Amino acid sequence: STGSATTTPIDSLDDAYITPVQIGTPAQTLNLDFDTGSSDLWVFSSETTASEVDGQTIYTPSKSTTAKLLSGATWSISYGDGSSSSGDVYTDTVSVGGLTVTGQAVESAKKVSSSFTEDSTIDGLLGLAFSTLNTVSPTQQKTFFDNAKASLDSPVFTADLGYHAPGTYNFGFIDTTAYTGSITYTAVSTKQGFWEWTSTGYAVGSGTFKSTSIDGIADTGTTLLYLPATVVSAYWAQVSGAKSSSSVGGYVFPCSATLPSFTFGVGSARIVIPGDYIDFGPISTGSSSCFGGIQSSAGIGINIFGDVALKAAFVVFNGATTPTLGFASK
Repeated sequence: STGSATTTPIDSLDDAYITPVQIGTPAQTLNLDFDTGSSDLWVFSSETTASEVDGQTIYTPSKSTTAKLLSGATWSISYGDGSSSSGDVYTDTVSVGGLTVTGQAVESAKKVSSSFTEDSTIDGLLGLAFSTLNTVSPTQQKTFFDNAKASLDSPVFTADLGYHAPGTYNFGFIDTTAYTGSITYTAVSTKQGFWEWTSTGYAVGSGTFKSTSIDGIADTGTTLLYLPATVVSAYWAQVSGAKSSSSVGGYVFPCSATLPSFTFGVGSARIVIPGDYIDFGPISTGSSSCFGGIQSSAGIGINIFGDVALKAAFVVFNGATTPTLGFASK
């Protein structure tokens, strides 16, 4: 079997992508953030503390004829930006884009942190990293990908993220109409539980390609592209009004500038991010300063190929017993 779902940016800046998921019988449709950097499917629910719920849509397990409580199981997660949630665990039927898995662990939030409450467009998260990162205790639960792999026509999913526009997540097949050229595959290390790979180098604008290993993760759930400080310094040295701003927390530039492209290597292949993709947008409505889409990973401790990189490519997550990552231009 296969599935296909449209994913849409939550705002005009492409801060995050949401994809509708059907939970339960009859189906309750929630808009989840598909996150390749974690492995929990968690949702706002009838169990979430009422003063921490805004205008999110909630899962009510009691209204689902297929929900079963997972007795004694709890979970607890914090993310790279400090946000957090915790709760207990049901199994239920979960469908994305026509692809149905039964007995999927659906983690019911009893509490969420303030950033979650404030973001009305995100109803929860669907984690797509390796199931080693799942936070359910005492026994970890498999991700929607892992539970699906048995019935998938091929053990794969693709990310096709749009620049200011909807895109697609597909499970179980590769849509050859959706990119140009051929896909280049590169090895994944699962040692840390991420889609972790090694980029072969990079170039700024029309200058030279520098072969230097960049170990990074491909993360649909991070907005920006975070690279080592000396790589990021080399890009913005090509932008005359760009500086590092302590107050705003990164590289900013006049919204006026035309930014150079950035190229990253995947084996022998090159993926080119258009300069416009790296123009995040004004630091405030009406400002003449804009925020950069390429920032230092020095403070995070890991390089992150986030949405700014991924949306310039067609991305194949190959979840075979030895997994790989494929990149094609589109």
